[PDB]
Amino acid sequence: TTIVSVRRNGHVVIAGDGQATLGNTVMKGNVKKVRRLYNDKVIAGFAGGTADAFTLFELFERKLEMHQGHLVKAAVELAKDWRTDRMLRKLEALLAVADETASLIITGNGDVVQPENDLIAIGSGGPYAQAAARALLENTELSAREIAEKALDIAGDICIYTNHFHTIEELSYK
Amino acid sequence: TTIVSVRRNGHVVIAGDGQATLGNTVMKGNVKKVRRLYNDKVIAGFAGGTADAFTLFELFERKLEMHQGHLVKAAVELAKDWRTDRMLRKLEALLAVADETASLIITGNGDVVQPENDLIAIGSGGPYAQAAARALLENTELSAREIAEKALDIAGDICIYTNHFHTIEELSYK
Amino acid sequence: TTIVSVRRNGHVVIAGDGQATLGNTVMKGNVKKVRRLYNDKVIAGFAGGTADAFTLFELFERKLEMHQGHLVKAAVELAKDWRTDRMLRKLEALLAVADETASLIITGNGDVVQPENDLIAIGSGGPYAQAAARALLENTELSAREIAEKALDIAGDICIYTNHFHTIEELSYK
Amino acid sequence: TTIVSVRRNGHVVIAGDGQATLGNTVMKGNVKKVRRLYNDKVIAGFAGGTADAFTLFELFERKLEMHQGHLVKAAVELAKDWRTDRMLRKLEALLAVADETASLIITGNGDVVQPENDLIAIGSGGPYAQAAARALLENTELSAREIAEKALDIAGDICIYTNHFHTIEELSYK
Amino acid sequence: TTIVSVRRNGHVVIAGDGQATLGNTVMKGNVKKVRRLYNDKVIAGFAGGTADAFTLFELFERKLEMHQGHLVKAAVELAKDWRTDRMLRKLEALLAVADETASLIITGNGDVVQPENDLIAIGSGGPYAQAAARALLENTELSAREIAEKALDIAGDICIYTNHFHTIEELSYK
Amino acid sequence: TTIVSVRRNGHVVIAGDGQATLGNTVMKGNVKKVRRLYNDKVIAGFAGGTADAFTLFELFERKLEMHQGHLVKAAVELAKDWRTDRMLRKLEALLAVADETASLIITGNGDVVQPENDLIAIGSGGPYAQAAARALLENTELSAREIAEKALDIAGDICIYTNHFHTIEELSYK
Amino acid sequence: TTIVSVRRNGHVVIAGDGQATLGNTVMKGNVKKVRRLYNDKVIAGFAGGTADAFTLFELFERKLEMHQGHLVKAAVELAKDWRTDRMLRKLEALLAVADETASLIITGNGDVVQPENDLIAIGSGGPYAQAAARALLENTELSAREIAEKALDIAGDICIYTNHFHTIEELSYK
Amino acid sequence: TTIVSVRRNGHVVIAGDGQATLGNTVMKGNVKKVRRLYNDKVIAGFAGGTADAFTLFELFERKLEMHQGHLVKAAVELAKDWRTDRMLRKLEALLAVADETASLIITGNGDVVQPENDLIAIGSGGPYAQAAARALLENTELSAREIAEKALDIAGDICIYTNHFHTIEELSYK
Amino acid sequence: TTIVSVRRNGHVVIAGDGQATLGNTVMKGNVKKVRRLYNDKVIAGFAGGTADAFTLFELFERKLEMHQGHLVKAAVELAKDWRTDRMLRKLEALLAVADETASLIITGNGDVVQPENDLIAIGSGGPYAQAAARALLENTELSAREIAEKALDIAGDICIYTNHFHTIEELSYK
Amino acid sequence: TTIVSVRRNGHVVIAGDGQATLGNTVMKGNVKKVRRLYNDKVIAGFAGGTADAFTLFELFERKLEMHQGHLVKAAVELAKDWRTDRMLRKLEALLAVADETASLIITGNGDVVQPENDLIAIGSGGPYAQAAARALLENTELSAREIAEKALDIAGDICIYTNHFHTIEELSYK
Amino acid sequence: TTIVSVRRNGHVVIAGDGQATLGNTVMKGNVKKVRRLYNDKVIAGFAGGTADAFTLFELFERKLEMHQGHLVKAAVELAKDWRTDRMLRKLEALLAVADETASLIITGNGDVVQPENDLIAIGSGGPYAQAAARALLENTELSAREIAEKALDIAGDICIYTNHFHTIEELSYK
Repeated sequence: TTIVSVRRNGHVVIAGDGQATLGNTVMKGNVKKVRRLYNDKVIAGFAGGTADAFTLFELFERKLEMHQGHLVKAAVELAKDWRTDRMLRKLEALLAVADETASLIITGNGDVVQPENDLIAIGSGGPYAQAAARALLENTELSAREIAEKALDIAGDICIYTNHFHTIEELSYK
Repeated sequence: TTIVSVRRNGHVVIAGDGQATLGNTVMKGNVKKVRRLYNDKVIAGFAGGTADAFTLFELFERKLEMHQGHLVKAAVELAKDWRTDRMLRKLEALLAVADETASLIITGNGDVVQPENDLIAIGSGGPYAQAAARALLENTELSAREIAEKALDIAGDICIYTNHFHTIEELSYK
Repeated sequence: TTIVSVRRNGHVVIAGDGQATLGNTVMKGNVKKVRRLYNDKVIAGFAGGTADAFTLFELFERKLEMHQGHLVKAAVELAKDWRTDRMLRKLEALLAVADETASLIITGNGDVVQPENDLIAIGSGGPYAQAAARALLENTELSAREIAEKALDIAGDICIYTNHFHTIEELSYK
Repeated sequence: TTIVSVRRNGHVVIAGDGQATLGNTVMKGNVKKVRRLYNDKVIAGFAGGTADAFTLFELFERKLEMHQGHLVKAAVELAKDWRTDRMLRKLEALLAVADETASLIITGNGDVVQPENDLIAIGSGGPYAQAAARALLENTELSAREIAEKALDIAGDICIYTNHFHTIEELSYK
Repeated sequence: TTIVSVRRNGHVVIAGDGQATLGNTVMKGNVKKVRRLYNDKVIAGFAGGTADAFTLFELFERKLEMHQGHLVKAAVELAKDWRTDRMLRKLEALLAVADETASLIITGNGDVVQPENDLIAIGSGGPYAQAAARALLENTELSAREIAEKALDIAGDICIYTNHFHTIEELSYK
Repeated sequence: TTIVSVRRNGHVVIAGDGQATLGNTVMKGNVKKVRRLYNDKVIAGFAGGTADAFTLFELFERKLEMHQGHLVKAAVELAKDWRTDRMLRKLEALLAVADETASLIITGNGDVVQPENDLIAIGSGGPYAQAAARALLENTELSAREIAEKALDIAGDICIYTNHFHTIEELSYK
Repeated sequence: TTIVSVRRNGHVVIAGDGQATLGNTVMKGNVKKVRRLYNDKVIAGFAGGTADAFTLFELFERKLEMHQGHLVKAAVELAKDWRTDRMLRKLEALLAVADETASLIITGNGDVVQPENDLIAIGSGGPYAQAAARALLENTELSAREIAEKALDIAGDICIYTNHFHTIEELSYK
Repeated sequence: TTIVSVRRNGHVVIAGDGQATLGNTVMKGNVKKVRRLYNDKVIAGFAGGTADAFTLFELFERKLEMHQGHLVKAAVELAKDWRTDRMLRKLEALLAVADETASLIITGNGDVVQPENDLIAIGSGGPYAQAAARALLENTELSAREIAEKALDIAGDICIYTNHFHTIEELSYK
Repeated sequence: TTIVSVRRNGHVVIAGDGQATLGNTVMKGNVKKVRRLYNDKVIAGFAGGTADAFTLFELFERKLEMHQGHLVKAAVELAKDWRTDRMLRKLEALLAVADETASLIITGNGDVVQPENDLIAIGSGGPYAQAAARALLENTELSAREIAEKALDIAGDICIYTNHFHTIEELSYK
Repeated sequence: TTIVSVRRNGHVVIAGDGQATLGNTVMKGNVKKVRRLYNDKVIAGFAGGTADAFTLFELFERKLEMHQGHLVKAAVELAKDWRTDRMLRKLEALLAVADETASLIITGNGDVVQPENDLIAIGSGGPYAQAAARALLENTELSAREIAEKALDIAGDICIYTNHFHTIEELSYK
Repeated sequence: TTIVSVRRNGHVVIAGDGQATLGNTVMKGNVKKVRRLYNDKVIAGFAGGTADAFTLFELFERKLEMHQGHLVKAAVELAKDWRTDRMLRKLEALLAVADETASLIITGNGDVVQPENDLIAIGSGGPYAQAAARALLENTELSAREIAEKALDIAGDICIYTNHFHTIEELSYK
């Protein structure tokens, strides 16, 4: 699995592969690891079980309602309940979410992280995508969609757990 | 890795993928796992280190010279020296070879095997290819090349260690 | 265990083996892993404990009555209660169900999935059946019953946990 | 794998299945686990790698030549060299051999064993065959071939690593 | 441990050994692994801790009272509570039970199973008894008590964890 | 396996069981673990592979020839070559031997041991036999044969790897 | 550790970091993982113990002398001896080497590999460098030295086992 | 991660690195592991999840308000609730805090500790920083800011989990 | 164990602790881990078995004789024979040696290393000593003897395997 | 860690070291592992986490209040709750406590133990202190304080996890 | 096992227990772990297999002959061959030896050690004996025989693997 997020020129995107591996075999190649949330004001992705993310994303929208859509404060309340609750602690996934404000990662250890330049790359292929996206972001004028697309394809050629099926959700705020 | 061999209507083929995995990373995608031997009278493939096969294939040609190209007897002398020699015992690979006579597998345990109907499928994706090749060979009139081609593509979609780069060497005897 | 579902030409079927393994021994070879539900409007299968499926199937009929037989919405409510309830969370099985509308998989992680082309293949032999059913569905005009039948036989030859005892429930809607 | 030996009414037989398992997959179903040795005066079988047995059986014939075909003394010299030699110690297999004199087992630990009533049952399904063969030998007048045949089929129904492909080598001495 | 159940000519029996092993030593040789239940209308046996079975058997009689002695439906409610309850999930045992209606196995995974011909063989020696009982049942007219007795003695000679102390509870319904 | 040696009133004996275990299965119950050596002047037993002892006992007779039947000095030369030779080092067994002079144990570590009161008890059941033989030797006037017999039967009831088949070789010197 | 090789516009380079980690500690930061060979006609790098590479590189020069500097044939003879010799088999390292002809990887499994486009990236940070170098090579006109330099710095920011100390050996052939 | 605190000449400081590691990769290099609390009268740092510290820090300010800013008594009440609460027990972090009164460590085991000389060094690189800060504090007149600065840089050169991004909060009381 | 080497102002020193640990026990506290070599022109230390170093140091003096006292070239010939010889390969130790020319480390992997600034710190406490010696060498004018002394004492307070018994051999060249 | 208790001539003492080890490093050398309880009528020590003991000691004083200071009966109620409560069961420590009545040990297994002569020695170095304290107690007239002091210093020289920092609490009752 | 060596007032002794444990069982209680060597000029003991020591002690006498009885130089040549030879490397034991010159330990790692004050204590009970012998040697005028005797008895009371059977070899030189 690989998921990438890039932010440039008033645009931010999240892209991810569709591969679902079981042991050494491919279970499903068209998985939708990216979706929109909170009245399509937020984009998010996940690396892990599909139901585990749908549970976390739904609660994340409830934390946004309590905090009026504030991304960072809702992300900490989600990470707080995630490590806390005995039921949520069992969940195993790597969340990625972003809005016009900023991009950040969420984890089951309770750690909330905003990468340098708001460049997120997670999953088994994440480090590979981060090395490609860091190269284009500094040496090209390409739009964030073009970077996340080409970076994800490079990670699929490298990572055996990632494929070239793609799903993207751009957000323009300019 | 996946390699397939099919024999039908006076034709026999060997096909294999080009993927070379290192851990969870793709090292090389265009590997040539198939080649010809003994004045292009024999086709063969291998699953494992490239050099380990080049050593075994060279000696296999010499065993053919001593036995005047007899495939079965040369394969046993290769399997005999393979398990015996302290040098060759360190080699780890799965050989596949065929001629107009018959198809058979060779292993580092010394085991020489001719599959039912001379249908070989080896590598990490081998069982997946055997399941598809078995379905077409009984339910279709397709030529051995068409079966090995479609079977290898299905194994690449399933096996994470197999890709869709292909190399084939057909042998027509009619 | 292996279970297959195919949909073609107004017909959809579910087929599964009868093998029940205990460690390295065969406990029972004639297990009925397929049955009908909801006034015989729905066919379903299961890989796992017999009682765990009978509990999930009965509740699944309940969810269908609340949703007037809607397959997708009832499957979500079942996956919702499955992950949620402390009693149901202990259950371990892989459900497969289909109607004239569509085919989909249900899991104990809460994940509801509809495969490409509505081709389901689950159990320890599932990937082997998917490889064979994928080959026939694209390369032959065979009916969905003939594909699930031949595919399950190939999976039994390959998988050691699968046998050739078969149970099928076709549904014709045309 | 399962192999059985029965001796009755001047007749002795060795029967074994053809299944070759790789992990949870069936690699080959028609394996010949039984053969004849020393001018067809001796029958033998093996559970393990095919070449490991071909090496041990060849040397066993040489031990018979030095001891003029004496089964027991040659079996001890084989078991002596087997545990002794650094090359032979790496071999892993379970040998079964018999002649008109007596039946006995040979192992890689150096242990030579002649079962009660000269009833051998080895392999992963061996104990299952021994329980069936013990039942018929005491409660029926069936010939040793009929017992080994029916016993091996019962072991294939129970053991997942054993199948119903059969190979037999009877020896009549009366 | 070994337990056997046979059904023939209007008779059904359950037999089991008395051996209780602790590591490599025999703790007790006269254990009663068989008993009667529900007004002596039901016979049952268990492989595992003695108290774990006495707990399961008592609840099984309560499930029979709720279901008016129906064997199958009460067995599923027992298997349902067994996997469900946090206290019952800790229990580790293999139940065997039968009445004039049918014989079936119960497990801690929630799996309810009725073997072919209602022939049950469980415990460490179970597969050995199943191979002997299958031989006599097809090749002899022996009564179910005679088969379970001789089959259990064969399993005790083979299994090191089984002994020849025996306890039986026959049920005649004709 | 269990082997016992007792010396009393001018008499010394060696007794051992016949059980040969393979995993959790009984391979052979009538094994002869006791025999005579050096013109019936010496009695000996072994716990381990049959052939491994026949090799060590043969060489032990040769060490007796060089030392004119001296038990202790020949036992050290055997223990010396046992740990030294690369061939003999692979042997795994526990030897027990005695004559009119004294009783002692020999091991593959090279250790030669004479127990207190020349009471030997080896094998998986050895400690159990030593506990019973120690009780009778101090609290009864029973002859060494009666002690080794009753002690070995008690070890067979306790040890699962030991059975009640017995083989004895007494030596009277008075 | 990270090492990169790039070939463009008649130029080829090999670059690597200087970090040497011991557990969670940095042992040395200025390690020279790159050097020249065969009269400065060949450049090479290594990931692993420093002396393990100095031994392999010395023998690699000798293989070049026997083959008159042929890179591919000498690399196979090195990989052949590497897996073969009992002394060389103990060595653990990942070699990278290139000349004006082509670039290729060598491994202790005997596997010789030439990556797509002759782009090598090995070490714990190798996949990260490959994702960055793949991005620049397709989207920029930068020289091979500029790509390997920027790619190695990105891998040092990501990999914890890689640092920004650099050593490079360019080869111009035009 | 590494965090250091030094107190000298009426001044006390807390310094920490910005590295955030995920497995063997760097997630974020500019993490702010140091901040001020209680109307900027208190400085504190944390090693662990960002949100877990923000929760503990907020509660720590609460305990300070109940105890009128007393550092020691508030730290005990925080350590008391930390071990006690089922929610807070799940939190995993290492807190460091100091004021003009004294410096002390807090842990999830409930242990409150004041180091010798009020020298705190925590995180994976903590012992390395303590070794360097101990050397300068005794052998130099450097101010506490200069010691924590140079000590944290040395820990980043050694620890692979620590980097040279720095955040400091000095407190002057004189 | 800890050993330190420092070079300053025409002076170079080697210091090491005397602790010898066996498991969790102190075997000897006054071990001399430092000594002089080659007519007192060279100082050296070792971390490991006492005899293993005495063998390597003796041969190192012979390599100096062949190379006329050249430190670097003799160290490579020692590292060459160390990994090569089957006898020397079994030795396990970490050597440290220095003369007026330069300081360097030698290892059993064959790796010869000269640290930055010729600062050596090895043993279980080596990294702790390097952290303290690095702090004083840059922030103080202290002589190399004073640095190695204070650094080794700090490593003994931290490392549990290091104590405060000291042995030093200075070399003045100015 | 090491803790010692000695009782002589109307005096009883408890002494313990200050070392706190983390892996192979010393975390803190001045730990106070000894303290007084119940109006300074009781002395106690602990080996383990500091907070775990402060929890157990506080509850132990409450058990003394319910039992009017009776040492033994309060120790059993503490050991009873310790094994019982799900929260206290997680605690890991070795308690030592004494009064004018008697000395005894308490454990997390629920075991209450009073050593011979009321001589307690616990911790990783406990057995070493017990061997020294047993020597002086029988062969010298030294007071209990002198024995616990010299015994603890001997354990610190031997145990690597124990140091020479000491804390003592004597109780005189005469 | 426990072995002690003490040197005082022109006398030196070596004492050891007779216990030989197999798992949780006592194999032999009267083992002689102490003996004399080199014309009764040297005393020695061993912890480990009896024959492993007899081989090492024999070669140790040969090293003494080559070095004219020099204890230290012969001990290094023994430790050199011990780690070196492929045969001797397999031996596992802890040697203790002393003469009028000095006492020292020898190990299979090649480490030669002379304890402080020439006080050796090895075996599983060694540290317990060292703590008792250290107490008496400083606080009493007792002779070395009295110290080793009382120290070994205390170690047998503490260590479960040590008993009170004793063997001593004193050497007087005055």
